[PDB]
Formats: sequence, structure tokens, C-alpha cells
Amino acid sequence: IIGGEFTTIENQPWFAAIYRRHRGGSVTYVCGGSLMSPCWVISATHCFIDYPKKEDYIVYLGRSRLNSNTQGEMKFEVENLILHKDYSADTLAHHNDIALLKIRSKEGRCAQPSRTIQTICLPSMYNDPQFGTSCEITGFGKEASTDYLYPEQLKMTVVKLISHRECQQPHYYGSEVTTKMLCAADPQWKTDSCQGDSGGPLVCSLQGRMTLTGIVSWGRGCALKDKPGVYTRVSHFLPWIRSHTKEE
Amino acid sequence: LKFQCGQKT
Ligand SMILES: NC(=[NH2+])c1cc2c(I)cccc2s1
Repeated sequence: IIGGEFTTIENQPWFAAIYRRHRGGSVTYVCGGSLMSPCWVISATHCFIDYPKKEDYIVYLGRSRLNSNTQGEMKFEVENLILHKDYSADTLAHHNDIALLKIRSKEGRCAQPSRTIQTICLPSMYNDPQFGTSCEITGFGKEASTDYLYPEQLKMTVVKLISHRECQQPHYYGSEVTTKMLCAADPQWKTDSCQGDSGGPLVCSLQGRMTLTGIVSWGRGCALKDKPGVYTRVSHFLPWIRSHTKEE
Repeated sequence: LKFQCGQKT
């Protein structure tokens, strides 16, 4: 996240950190995600696309640091990895960039409620905040697009939602942004999501609840003028989410 | 206690 503040998971208790294991001894961070229900985390397909081998990913909940433990953190394996059929990437945008990960603990359980682990809410069918709403994004992504490492502390920032008319203007992204995407930026292009923040949440308050409005998906550069961050429009994927999620 | 979506504590 460029700009922002450093936070702890108590402030984003539904944030999930996804890592991949290497036949060598190292685990590296891949992307962020959000907890929807006890056993399901939602992230972005492009984070898995290149290596869809579920057994090599590990998911941690209750995590405030990247490679050091946080007391209260829970570790899970990916029991199911569901990528979106119709997922596409062009020279910028990713289309239908949403993925579901069913988690299982080594003891056979899903997440448990704590002060650092909570679920986030889902919007109702095609329901979004209006452009102008200030939403917050969180993640361990880059702090500068030229960095080659990720911060060790979780960060958060606030961005405002912008209309499609503004984002589809030629000097922004043209028709690369579709109705199934959302754009968010800082009025003064000072803070924004960036690489390593993919899959994480764009949370806004809708009808009283803190709702997962978008998933970090792409952007041209980070915190670049007239280059907003583009997010997957969750309110438009509800059927798809439903047809794959069940029980507690 | 139990999950209350969207709640920070
Ligand atoms: N400007 C942005 N909000 C973003 C830029 C990127 C980049 I560069 C890579 C992956 C995800 C994102 S989001």
C-alpha cells in the first residue's frame, strides 16, 4: 500500500494472508484475502493462475506481521481452490478475478471467532456504495512501486470510490474497466494499493455493515495520477459465490 | 464468541 498507516489485525480481523511453500524450505507471501464464512476465504484468481496446486499454499488468519508470528494466528491448508471459469487477462485488466479457498486446519476445522479473526459481510445483489464513499484497503503489498520486498507490518489506507464514467475516460483506462469492476483512488493520488496487495479487501460501509465491496485486482503503476486501482465488483459475483459456498 | 460479520472488537 503506498501511503497508509501501519495497523494490526485487530483492525482488519477478516484479512487472510496466503503463502506458498517451496521445495527448498522457504514460504513466500502470495496475496491477501478475506474470510466470508468459517471455512471460506475469497481472494483473486490471478494470484493462483500460474500455480494452481492447492497443497502448496498455506493460509494464516490473525496475522499482523508477514514473516513473524502474531499470538492468536491460525494456520490452514487449502481444502478446495476454486478459480473463475471465464478468467482473462489482457494488457492491463484481469476479468472475473475472484477465487475461493476452502480452508481446513490440521485438526479438521475451519476458523474460530477471536479478537483477531472475524468474517466480513457480503453485499446484497448488485448493491454498492455510491461513488464518493471512502473505503479502506489493507495488505502487505509494496510501499513504493520500485521496492522488491514487502513490509513486515500490515498497512491500511483509505481511498474513495469513483464512477465508471470517470475511470473509463480515455486518459484513465478507457473500456478496460467494465461494469464488473470498480475503481478507487485518492483525490490527490497520494495513497493506493499496489503489487502484493492483490486479493485483499476494499471494505466500505453499506446499509450499516462493513462490507467487502471489492477485491484488489489491477492498476497501472501505484499511486499514479489518473491511474486508479481497479477492483473486482463483488456485488456482481454473488450468484457465483453462492453456487460454491455452503454450511458453516 | 461467534462470528458477527464486519465487527472489529
Ligand atoms: N494501482 C493499483 N491500485 C494497483 C497496482 C497493481 C499492480 I502494478 C499489480 C497488482 C495489483 C495492483 S493494484
